[PDB]
Amino acid sequence: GVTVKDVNQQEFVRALAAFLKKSGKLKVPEWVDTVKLAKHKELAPYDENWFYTRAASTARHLYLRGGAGVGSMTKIYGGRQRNGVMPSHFSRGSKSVARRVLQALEGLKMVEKDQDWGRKLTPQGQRDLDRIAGQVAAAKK
Amino acid sequence: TPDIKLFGKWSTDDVQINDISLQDYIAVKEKYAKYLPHSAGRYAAKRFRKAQCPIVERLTNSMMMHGRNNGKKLMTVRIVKHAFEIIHLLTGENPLQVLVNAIINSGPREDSTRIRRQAVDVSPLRRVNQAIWLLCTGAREAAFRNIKTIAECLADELINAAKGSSNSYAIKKKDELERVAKSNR
Amino acid sequence: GRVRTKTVKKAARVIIEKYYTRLGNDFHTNKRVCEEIAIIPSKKLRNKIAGYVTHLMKRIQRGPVRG
Amino acid sequence: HRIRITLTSRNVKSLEKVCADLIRGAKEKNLKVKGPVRMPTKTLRITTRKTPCGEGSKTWDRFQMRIHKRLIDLHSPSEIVKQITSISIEPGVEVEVTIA
Amino acid sequence: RDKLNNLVLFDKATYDKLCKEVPNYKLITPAVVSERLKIRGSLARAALQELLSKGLIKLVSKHRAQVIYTRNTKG
Amino acid sequence: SLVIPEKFQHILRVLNTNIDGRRKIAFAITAIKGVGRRYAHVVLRKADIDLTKRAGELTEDEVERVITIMQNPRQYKIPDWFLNRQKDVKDGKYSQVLANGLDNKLREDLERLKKIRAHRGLRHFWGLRVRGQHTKTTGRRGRT
Amino acid sequence: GHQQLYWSHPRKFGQGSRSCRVCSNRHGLIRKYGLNMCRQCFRQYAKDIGFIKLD
Amino acid sequence: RFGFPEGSVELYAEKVATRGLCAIAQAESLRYKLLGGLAVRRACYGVLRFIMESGAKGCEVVVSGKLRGQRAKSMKFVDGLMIHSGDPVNYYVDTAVRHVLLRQGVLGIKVK
Amino acid sequence: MAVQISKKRKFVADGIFKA
Amino acid sequence: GPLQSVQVFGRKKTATAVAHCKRGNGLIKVNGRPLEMIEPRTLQYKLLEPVLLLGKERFAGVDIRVRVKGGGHVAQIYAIRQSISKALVAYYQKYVDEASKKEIKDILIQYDRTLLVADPRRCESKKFGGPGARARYQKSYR
RNA sequence: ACGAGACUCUGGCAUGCUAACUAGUUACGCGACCCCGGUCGGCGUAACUUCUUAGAGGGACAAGUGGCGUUCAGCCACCCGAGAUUGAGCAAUAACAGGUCUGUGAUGCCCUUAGAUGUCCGGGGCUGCACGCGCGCUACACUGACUGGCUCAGCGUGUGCCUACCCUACGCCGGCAGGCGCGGGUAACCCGUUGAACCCCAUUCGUGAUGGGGAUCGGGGAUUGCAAUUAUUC
Repeated sequence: GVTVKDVNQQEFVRALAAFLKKSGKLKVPEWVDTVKLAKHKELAPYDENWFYTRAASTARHLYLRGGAGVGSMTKIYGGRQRNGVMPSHFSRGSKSVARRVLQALEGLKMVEKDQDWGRKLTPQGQRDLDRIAGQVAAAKK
Repeated sequence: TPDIKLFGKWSTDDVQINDISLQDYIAVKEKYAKYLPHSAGRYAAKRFRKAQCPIVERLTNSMMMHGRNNGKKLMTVRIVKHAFEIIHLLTGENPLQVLVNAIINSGPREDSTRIRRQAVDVSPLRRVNQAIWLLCTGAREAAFRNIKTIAECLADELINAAKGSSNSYAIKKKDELERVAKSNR
Repeated sequence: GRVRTKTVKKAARVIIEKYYTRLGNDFHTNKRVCEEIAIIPSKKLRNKIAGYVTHLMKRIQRGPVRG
Repeated sequence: HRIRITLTSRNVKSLEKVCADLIRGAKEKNLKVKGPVRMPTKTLRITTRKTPCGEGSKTWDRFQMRIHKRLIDLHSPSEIVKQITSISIEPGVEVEVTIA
Repeated sequence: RDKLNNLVLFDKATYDKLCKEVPNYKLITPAVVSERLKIRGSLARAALQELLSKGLIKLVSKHRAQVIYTRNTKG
Repeated sequence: SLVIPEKFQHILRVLNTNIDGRRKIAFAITAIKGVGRRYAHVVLRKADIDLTKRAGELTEDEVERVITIMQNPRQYKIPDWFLNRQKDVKDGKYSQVLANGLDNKLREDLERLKKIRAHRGLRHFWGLRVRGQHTKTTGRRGRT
Repeated sequence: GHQQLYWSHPRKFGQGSRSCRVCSNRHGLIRKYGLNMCRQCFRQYAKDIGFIKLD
Repeated sequence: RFGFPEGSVELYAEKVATRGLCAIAQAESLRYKLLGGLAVRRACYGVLRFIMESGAKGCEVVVSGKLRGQRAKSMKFVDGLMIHSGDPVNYYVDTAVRHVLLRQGVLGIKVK
Repeated sequence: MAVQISKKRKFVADGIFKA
Repeated sequence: GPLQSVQVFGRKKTATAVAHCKRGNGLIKVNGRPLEMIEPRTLQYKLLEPVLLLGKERFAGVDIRVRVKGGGHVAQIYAIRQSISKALVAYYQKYVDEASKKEIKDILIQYDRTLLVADPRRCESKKFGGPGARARYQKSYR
């Protein structure tokens, strides 16, 4: 018996990407082709279906720490505001690209809202995170 | 495994120091065999404390240089590891032998001081310090504006220095620093 | 870097002049001797004085001292 | 009855003298009093250029102002605190008391 | 002055060289294969995912900064 | 496959611009004055165009879908906020503008600002820094 | 009229409204903790307020 | 001015016990000798004598400004024992700095 | 207090008063 | 029987980490995850040294929980490295013989003093007229 | 005797002490999920104070041993040890025609004051540009750039007198910038477990002024203000 924490986290994002490739009931937005992920990026992501990469990755930030709302999931998805010729600083993600993940994951009962705000993780979601964690535990033998 | 300490996976024993003179100041075979290059620190508290550093850590430290790389030891622990792959996957010998045989042949036996400038034979530690500098110089130089990567250049220098080919940058400097020193003695 | 100032050495050479009998080679006693036989406002200065007391006590037991 | 002496001093030893008198006074009436809690000290920081003008070597002051906060939880009626805390004031400490 | 113009896709002779002479070496790194055979560094990485699934190379170390392959073992 | 294919295209001429097809299509499109590294992506995204492939392998009829997505943003579904000449002053259309077109739109900015005699315009003629920079120390090699 | 243009520049912000509470000059002010005091005056009364140079 | 309700405030005044050692008490004492018209040598030695008679460790009376002539002189008057540096200066040396308006210039009075 | 100033600023508004 | 709780903190910077030793099996975890998948992955063998030097025989009746907060990445690797080392010295002191305690202490000293004894080094304070502690701004002449 | 030092503050250290529903812990119970047995910053109350916090103290003194030295002052390597040179603050006599009259309702003197050098109101200016220097930022790449994923800080600050102006969790609209409704915090009580970057992990890139470099300039979307053209900034 294993959980996501006993599993390598860096490969685990793809195990839950494939879980939401197989479901296909997320309703991905339409700007997803034309968008820049954060105000501090230069190019569009390499992966054609980057939404499934992070919609996976969002739940396993909501798993480890419960109640990370819009503002929290723009910090953990923060990088470098590379300001060209001026010094580079910290920049957050985008409110649109992170909320439409949190709205897409609320439908299929994996995330859930709580009093004093913030998306927690529903009793059901902890299963479909750990059942694929057992698959990676079998893949590494 | 408390019987032998596998530097990542590499043999500490069966590493022969050929030069009797550098034998103390090149110190990894006994009581210095640690699994990473990366130790805590405390090899710049006193004068000859630098001598009792595991020599791959010295080689790892002398890499993180030319500004942008300063204090990126995690990044260059990996460089020297991926270079030891290249040495064994060519030479067939343990790269710690190929390191030690480079360090013996990289550091110059004399340097020209200024008391025309005078000739003087250098300290054994002066060789070790100038060995690790001169082969981390050529490794950095050749890899610059190049398709060839660091560890390919870091493991070209470590192999070519032990060979004594005068293809390694480290050997040209050693052979010419003594060429200058022989001229003005 | 560690040279005793005249303030430490004068306090030392007067304590060993007066309270010689209580003193000896052991630091940690003649550290605590100074708590009874002086009013010293610093802990760091107490140890400096008591330290050079022990250094003079190993000298006095061997032969005569200048001061 | 959840009475709470918020002791906030600019000094250190005047706060020790106050909070020691708020224990040595409380014990003989036989009321259970929690030990004086230490809240993490808040240091103010104003770095000024020393110079009235801007000419010389660019030297700076480092004006600290350490502030210390304590609390003392009391299991006592609302009247007993008015009797003890009025006795033996000293101007360093700001002796504030919360009801609930 | 001197402008090295490498191959983005394989000349017929160069894939005939790459599918013959590359496993005959003692190292297969995507920077030596690029430098020697006059091909591209990215292309020399793409060549060795295909020759991985042929079973004619040997995956010793793989990192983002540096992947190393070698000849197939003697036995 | 990875071998040099038949009908491989080294030297292309896509919208009066010499392109070397040895480059990737992601960045071989950029050679035309008015399409950048950023705009080149979302054009190739509007059709199922495998973007690991270089600009020599690509089909002689496929390049016409590539251009039409650029020439019509609104109809092939590229938004308002992603275009280089949004709300033009004269004709008032939201067009992505290319090679000699971008010379022509940036001509009508200069000739407008000349005739109206605006302070912003007067500096373009004088050959100065116009976005309100300091010139006291910077811009030396440009003027003698 | 006169009184309708005598002080008819908004003083709701800017460094030209807020001033040293000793000097009535508008340069090098300590707005931190509402000292609202020119750096030269703060230094004059650094001791009296409770500030001290220990470090 | 300080926005206090009526009756909250009550002002009092006690005489300074051994007032010789309070510096700004001896600074004002010097401030009105020079503004009254006593000689600068006579005035300051008068203060310096009074605070050694007060049984102090030391003192330092610096008078800076136009002393008998256009050019600015300094007249430092030092006797007894004076510490300058370290932490103890914060609680061993009472330091006054005051001004005075002579009719030709401002004299700065530094009692320590 | 109606404005309810912070303890950081309590020792500054009172410090200024003493000065 | 009762508990055998042994809580030991380890520091190699502002990074502190507390290793809790009890009776159990050899399940040594750090904020829940064991010592295999704690990034960064370059310094793997640094965390295995108290397991490499002493073996799993000393980690037989010892199950370790390490809660880590403060500092950076490579500080925290050395913060947890020290805790699980000293906790194995501490658990093998309170409840058992002192001869095997000294035995197990002596092996870790003769590897590295860092395994037990912390380094007191912290970031030396910045001074005005320079970017860092011991560095000044470029001086202009002529 | 002053200065130096000592001193005060700060870095290190106490599994001893005094202590904590505004700081945690190991528990205990309960709840989810995992296949007899784990994870959990999900919910709470018996013992605590290792961790955290700040109180009194405690310790380190060339004190230990061995070289060196008139055998003195000391110095050197090692031993034990949390430390065997943590930093800062303060700072002598005598001064300088050093800087400040543009910090002051510190001020002497001259100059001014209804035809203003006071004053306050709109515009312009300090930015202006053939040029010379100073401090800097960003870079010239493959020890790299891009795109994902990951994993960790510590100083601090925050709704104010006059004085409007605070940091802001959470929830929707929107590519960004933001816009708008809901609650906390005058603070170890809320932001916040400050998910900080470098770095780490995997892609894509290939010696090419190249996916290095972002100067330059056109186009539109917002914000702050009574107002931004001489782009406030984004």
